[PDB]
Amino acid sequence: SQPDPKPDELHKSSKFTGLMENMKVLYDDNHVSAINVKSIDQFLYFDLIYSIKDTKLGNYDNVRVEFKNKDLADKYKDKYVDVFGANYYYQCYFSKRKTCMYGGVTEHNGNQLDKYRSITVRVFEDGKNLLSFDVQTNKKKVTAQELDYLTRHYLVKNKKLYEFNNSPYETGYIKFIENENSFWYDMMPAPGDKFDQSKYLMMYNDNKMVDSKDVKIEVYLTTK
Amino acid sequence: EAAVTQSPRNKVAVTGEKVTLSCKQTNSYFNNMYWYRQDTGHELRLIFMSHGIRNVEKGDIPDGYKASRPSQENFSLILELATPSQTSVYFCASGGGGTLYFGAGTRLSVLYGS
Ligand SMILES: [Cl-]
Ligand SMILES: [Cl-]
Ligand SMILES: [Cl-]
Ligand SMILES: [Zn+2]
Ligand SMILES: [Zn+2]
Repeated sequence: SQPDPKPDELHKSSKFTGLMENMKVLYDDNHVSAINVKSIDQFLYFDLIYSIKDTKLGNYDNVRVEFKNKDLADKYKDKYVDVFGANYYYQCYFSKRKTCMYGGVTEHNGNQLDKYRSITVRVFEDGKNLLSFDVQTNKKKVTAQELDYLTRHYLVKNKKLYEFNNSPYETGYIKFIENENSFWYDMMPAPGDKFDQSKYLMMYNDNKMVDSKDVKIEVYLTTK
Repeated sequence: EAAVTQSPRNKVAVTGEKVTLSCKQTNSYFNNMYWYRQDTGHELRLIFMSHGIRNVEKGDIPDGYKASRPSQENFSLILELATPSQTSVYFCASGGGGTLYFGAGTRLSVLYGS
């Protein structure tokens, strides 16, 4: 289990002077999504390269999925898997049209549910749970990344979580509770002049999974 | 040969109107694109840049503008609530490890309301 964030631990959006669009866009309508596919190349020893066409916009024919370590790369190489990720293009390199992501991989066989499951998200604004809603998945074991993405996607459309210039919210974190054990991610960008998509998204490289049946999601936002 | 097509070439709008200028690469797949505006027969001033897809970078003169790079070929400039003061000629450019390719320019006139 992970300790809840100490006061000044959380990133303050007022201390970020770049364009929030560069965070917003990671959680827009688009994302990497593939069903039942096998790695077809590898660049470095901790990544795998999948052949996935961006049918929608033509932005990529292949996808580099990057992991925290060799073991995760080894584990899923040769496996038939489902991919779901928030992807980046700017400082994305690997040896056509390309994109890059971290983690976001689950075994295909035996992970498919017959019906979609609902997971409740409770959104606290300055400590008041004034909005709740459900995200949905059809995977038994789902990555935190996918759930995070689905959650922020909604919140962008419906609460302007991220805008072009900045955000109405000063701080924000997303908490994943699974029984007793729990963890969280900082939803705001590191402080400074520019936002580093690659670095931010790297947090997903642990490929952390949760159980769709018994996970709950809490999101804590504070205003300025 | 690599080129850049802005759209439209000439536009008139009312104060308060949402205006969108388009810029599309043809025969290229370049990472860098640029939106400038030119003041009155003088220097180009950079509003926004983009180092690639899903990247926008502030320029010298970004206030009151937004921009958007949803794919390599396309870099759009967004005026959310147009101001007369944004009356100008605007120039798009793409760029590629050596050269720059410029659009023909968009003359935008933003008039006052009733
Ligand atoms: Cl930035
Ligand atoms: Cl200057
Ligand atoms: Cl400068
Ligand atoms: Zn000057
Ligand atoms: Zn730059």
